[PDB]
Amino acid sequence: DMPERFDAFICYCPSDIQFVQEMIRQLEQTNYRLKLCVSDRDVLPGTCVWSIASELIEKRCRRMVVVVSDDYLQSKECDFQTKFALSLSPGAHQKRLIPIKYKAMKKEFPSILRFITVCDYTNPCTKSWFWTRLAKALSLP
Repeated sequence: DMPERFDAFICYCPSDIQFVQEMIRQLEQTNYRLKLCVSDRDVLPGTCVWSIASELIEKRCRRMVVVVSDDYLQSKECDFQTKFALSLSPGAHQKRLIPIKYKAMKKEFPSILRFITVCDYTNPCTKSWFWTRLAKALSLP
């Protein structure tokens, strides 16, 4: 049934839901069998993701995937993600946050995501086994 522990929480704003659906579906098709959660799984019919209470995320989720876009930068989710990131010990950010950009942006990354490496889905050179390498990163202890 519902995991007590998850490989990742996926943080995203509603405007980006189509990418999240693609992402979860592709991750689910790798061999990695990740436990993924979101705030509300009801808006992601067809996937295996779980809903989780926001106050449990830091305790129960090894990492947080952050879907970054222009719309995200203006959302309520980005505010929550920023508070979450700031709660982490310096040096913990690179390990526990995985930002992912899927399309062009007119805006710069938020202060706390600028320094960490980004997963750039738009980059032609990432095109090799993209979802498998992401799954691998998420499975790591």
